[PDB]
Amino acid sequence: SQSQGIQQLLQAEKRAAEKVADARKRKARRLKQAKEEAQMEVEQYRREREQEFQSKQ
Amino acid sequence: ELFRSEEMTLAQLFLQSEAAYCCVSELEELGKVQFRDLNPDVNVFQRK
Repeated sequence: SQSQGIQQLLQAEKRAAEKVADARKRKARRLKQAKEEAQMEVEQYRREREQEFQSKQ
Repeated sequence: ELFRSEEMTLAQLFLQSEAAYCCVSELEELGKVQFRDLNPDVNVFQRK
């Protein structure tokens, strides 16, 4: 039954490798999203501070 | 009924490496099992 055990472990290892590589791909994607959102929040801050400037003026 | 050699199973065992260290230690004390080399073409540096 060892040859079957081998086949089962290889399938489990295949899935594990896929799951981890997928997590790394996700990490890269989330990082890009993080930058895009950060920039949008920065613009929101810019808008608000510009409004504060106008009020002060 | 004549005396003959004992039956042998040429059997394979899979287990986790942490468990493997302990098991080898304990199976070794048992002294009733003989392990075969599964990597005959691998030297001691390669065995790690």
